[PDB]
Amino acid sequence: LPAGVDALVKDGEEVVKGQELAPGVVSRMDGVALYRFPRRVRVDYLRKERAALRIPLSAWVEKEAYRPGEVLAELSEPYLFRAEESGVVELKDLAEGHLIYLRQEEEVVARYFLPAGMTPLVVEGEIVEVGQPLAEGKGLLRLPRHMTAKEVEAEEEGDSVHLTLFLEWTEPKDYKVAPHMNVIVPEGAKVQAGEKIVAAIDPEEEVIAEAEGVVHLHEPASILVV
Amino acid sequence: DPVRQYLHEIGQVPLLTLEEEIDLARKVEEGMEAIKKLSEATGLDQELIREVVRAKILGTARIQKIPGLKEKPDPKTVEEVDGKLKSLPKELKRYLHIAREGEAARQHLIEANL
Repeated sequence: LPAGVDALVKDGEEVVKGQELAPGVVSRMDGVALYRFPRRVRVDYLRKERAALRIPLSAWVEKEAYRPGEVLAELSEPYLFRAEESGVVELKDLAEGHLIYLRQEEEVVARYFLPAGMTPLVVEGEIVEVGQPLAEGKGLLRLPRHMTAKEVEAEEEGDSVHLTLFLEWTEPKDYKVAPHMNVIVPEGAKVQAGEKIVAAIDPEEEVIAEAEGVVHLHEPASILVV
Repeated sequence: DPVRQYLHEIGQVPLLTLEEEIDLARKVEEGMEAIKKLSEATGLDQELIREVVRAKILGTARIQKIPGLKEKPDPKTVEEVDGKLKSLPKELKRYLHIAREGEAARQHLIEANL
């Protein structure tokens, strides 16, 4: 198969006669196909944060486990997300949503989460203070589909309820292999933080995981079933 | 016909581009160093277990059975080397396959450049 062509079926998977393995690839037999010299490997890293979220209870959906797409609260009327800390902000765009890093001087004084559709009212690294409308929801605002919220934290002052969260998401990145390279780790495998992925000529071209991730093989030079 | 013979035999197996080539050479060297690695496992010379790979690879009974009336027979000077390193943990038993695949890849690259 020519460059750019990706194999639909995953590595080490049963393939029926005639079944497509790619746009122009048509299997001629029943067996298990294997990737040969994958020309690209996409690794999605895992990133965790304990964010603080503040939303009025009147509209809040009370849920311990928020999965991707799980609808986060309601927000009857558009609600300003009020700052509980003064310092230097920051904006981490999380897919549909965002994240605020509030830091006095260097270290952070707190961690903040913005659900999908809850928009940032402050520039990254901008001068801000407490009691300040950091974000705003227009209502609705479900959890992002690339991120899971484990381990909810329940606390309430009355009207606007403050819940801390345990956030686990992913940040995918691609690595295009070269002829001087060869895949080491197998397809679909849990990968240690900071480990060799694809062995190369010089140790430089060698792929070294930036964080605890997962490995995925894509668009190999060729594939064959046996 | 012997003339056409070899030509049609090698014309059966294709060539190798940079990808396959570099890979194959890497496989071979990995098998070699794997042998040197296992050369300290039981204390066997890097050349010894090296040919011991041949016993199950490019023929079973045909590599050592007739290099003359005497050589390194399968039961005597071979079998005690085949079932010796045969009991070693993961960190050893893996280099076995590294040497298997390296040894095969050698012959492969050869056939490719034939």
